[PDB]
Amino acid sequence: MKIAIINMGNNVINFKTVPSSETIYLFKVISEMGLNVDIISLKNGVYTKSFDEVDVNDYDRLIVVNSSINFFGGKPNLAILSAQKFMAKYKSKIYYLFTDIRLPFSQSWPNVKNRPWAYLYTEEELLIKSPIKVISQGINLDIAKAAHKKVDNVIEFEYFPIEQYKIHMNDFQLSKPTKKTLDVIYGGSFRSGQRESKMVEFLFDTGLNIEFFGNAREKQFKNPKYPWTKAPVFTGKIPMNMVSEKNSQAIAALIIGDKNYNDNFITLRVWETMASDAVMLIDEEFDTKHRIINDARFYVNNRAELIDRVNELKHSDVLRKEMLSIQHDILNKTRAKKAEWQDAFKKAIDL
Repeated sequence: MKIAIINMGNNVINFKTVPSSETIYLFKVISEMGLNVDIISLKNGVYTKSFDEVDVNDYDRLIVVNSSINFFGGKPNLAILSAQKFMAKYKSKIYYLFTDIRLPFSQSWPNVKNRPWAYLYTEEELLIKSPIKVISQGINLDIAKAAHKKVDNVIEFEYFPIEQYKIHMNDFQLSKPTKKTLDVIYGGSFRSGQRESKMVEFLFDTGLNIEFFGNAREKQFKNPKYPWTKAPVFTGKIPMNMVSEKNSQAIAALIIGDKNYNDNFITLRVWETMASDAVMLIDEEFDTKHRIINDARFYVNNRAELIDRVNELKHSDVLRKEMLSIQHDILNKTRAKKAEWQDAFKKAIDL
């Protein structure tokens, strides 16, 4: 049984970009599952083979990682174009890994014909006619179906917790008790709107020692509806593999609500935080049914509650350890069902 996996809109060669890294890690976890799989991209390399040099029909299953398919500066994007040509030459069912609400499968032909360079491609060459099965990271399938309502060749839907691939990895490890230098830590990037609102709510004017790492600066929060006086310390981007170690420096780490995930998608960040040495506090709206941790003490609804919970954690090293052993126990128990997770995955791709 031969399996092929590709990314539909980004080049894949090594760990120089986030999407190339994700595709390679997915490839690794699939292999550690005992399956024979190849990554197919624009060129040969340590982890890949070239589109030009393979017969897409030698593979029994073709897995496709979701991505956006816009053409930057109005120019041709080989990654997208080449991937869709490959998918178009495939004559069996295609498996679409849907890990982000914003990246639903989409035909690129309708947008190509209107470009001045349309003569470089034909409809038979780009239009993907094979049936498509969406493998949803999100547990709500109605939402998955609503996002792919514009493409009818997408006929199947199934939920699979894809984002657990990092904790099931062979060389994965949990954090160890770390010297604390922060009360609260949060990672992310700025964006106006409700996001600015949520961030100002939980991380500004708290009186606590909060650090904010990622693509965000004090000068970007300007909405007059979300006024603030004291801001957290912004430290900018970190190395790709430093999330857990970064969180381990704080008593608590926060996960904030976001309509793109709420009560649907569990994210990679949730596992990165849960595995750290910091107590994971979650915005109630992100998981109202408490699917993540069935203990209300890990959930906060607003600023006052966040301050309260964190001061409780600082004044009682006993409470901190107990809550910490509870989240780790959940993670360990989840890592103990690896075989079930693997089987569930094989089943999902019809093996």
